[PDB]
Amino acid sequence: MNIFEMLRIDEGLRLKIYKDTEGYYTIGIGHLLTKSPSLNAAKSELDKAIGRNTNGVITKHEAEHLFNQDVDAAVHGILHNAKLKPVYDSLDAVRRAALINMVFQMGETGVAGFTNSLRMLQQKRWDEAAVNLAKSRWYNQTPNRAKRVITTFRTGTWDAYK
Amino acid sequence: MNIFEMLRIDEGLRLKIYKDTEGYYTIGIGHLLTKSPSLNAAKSELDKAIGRNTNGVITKHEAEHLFNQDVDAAVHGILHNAKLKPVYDSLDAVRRAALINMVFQMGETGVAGFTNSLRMLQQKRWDEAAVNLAKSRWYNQTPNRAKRVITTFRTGTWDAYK
Amino acid sequence: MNIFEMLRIDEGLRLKIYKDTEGYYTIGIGHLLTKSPSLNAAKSELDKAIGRNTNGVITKHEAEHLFNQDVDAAVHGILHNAKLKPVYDSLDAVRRAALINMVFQMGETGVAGFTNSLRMLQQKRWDEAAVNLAKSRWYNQTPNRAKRVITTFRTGTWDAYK
Ligand SMILES: [Cu+2]
Repeated sequence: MNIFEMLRIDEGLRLKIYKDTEGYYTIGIGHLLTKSPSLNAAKSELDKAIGRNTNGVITKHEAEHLFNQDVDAAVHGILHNAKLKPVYDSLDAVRRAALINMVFQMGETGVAGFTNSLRMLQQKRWDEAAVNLAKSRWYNQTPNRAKRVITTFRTGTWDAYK
Repeated sequence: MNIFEMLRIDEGLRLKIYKDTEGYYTIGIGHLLTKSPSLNAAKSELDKAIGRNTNGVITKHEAEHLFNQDVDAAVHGILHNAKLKPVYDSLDAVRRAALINMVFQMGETGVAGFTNSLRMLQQKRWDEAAVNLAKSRWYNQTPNRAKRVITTFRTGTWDAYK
Repeated sequence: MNIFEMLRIDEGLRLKIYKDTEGYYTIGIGHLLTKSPSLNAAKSELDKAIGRNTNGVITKHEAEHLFNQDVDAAVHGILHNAKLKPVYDSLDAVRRAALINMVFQMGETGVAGFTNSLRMLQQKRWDEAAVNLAKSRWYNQTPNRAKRVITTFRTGTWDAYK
């Protein structure tokens, strides 16, 4: 198990352009294409990223192309963030994946807003962080895409994934 | 062994644009580019599929790009075909590959024309189907690309491939 | 171990356009883009090779795209060269990688200029070749990118790589 399979399971794979939980055009493994209402704009953006006329359809491999890039961006955002780097430094390989998972889903700024939880994670207070993270809007709007992630912060194992 | 390696062996790999058994421009693993006599048209079509100026030459990976797509198309054609779906449902994992193999080579309509053989396969009559499939024009025009496939319908093993 | 990992170690991976040991724009695993002083020209050349607007940045996979092509070109250059083919024929699997390595780095013409060493390699004179190859400008300008390669010609093992 690793961050890729972890997100593969949490996000899932969709090989054709679709609207997300906010009506935003998305594809592959949770990759946002545009906030524009235009499907042609979504197709235009996908074509530039992939490098060919896709007409809104891609392969499992091209989904991994956008996937590796997105994961790297999430990790990069964590390393150059003052509020996230100390937390990332302190964590173990497994809980580090859970952090990247949240940033992948919400972005670095959004995750850096969990003042309490980030403090509790830094201080190995696993249960307090889990309880606090359940209270979030993040959990309310997406309880399924989040349930496993919080359990991972609690246990430090991959048991919620297999 | 699987459908990919099965077709990899039956079709073979060609990394530059070539004419097939009917004079049609083809590339990679039996991928038809165009029925047009124009090589520039074949190059034009390849460029659109791959996503770059190839000038008639591709890599082993880009051949797999067209390969996965073609295999998926063959499977899709079988699942949404009334004459093929019952046959596919009834067959075992190995003989299911042989069916996809024929559709890959001939298309769903062409394979659905083997009324007798499809009936015999549905009724586990392995030898009767093999005998009938040897009588076909499919076997006459391409005895080599077909010999293994028929043997697989007969035995239900991968022995003709290794 | 193989030629790919051998070059992966000797060349290294760089995912953004950079200047080489002569000021030439390069990317991935030692792939030369252009001798032009223009970065836009380097970007223009990269875009044509990869097949998308990269703006000077590529993925590990796209670096492997250029990598496989470059390795194949080096091997092809050896097989169709009168001065290199006899040497390649005579060598063992491991020392054959070392030859491809030099051609990858210098080109077929540049490697075919080592009259003495090529003769000594053809005659299994391992130590004489190593001594001669250390005297070269190739070793002086790039002692690190060369040290392992010469040691491989000497020993016939992968010990300098791991
Ligand atoms: Cu690829």
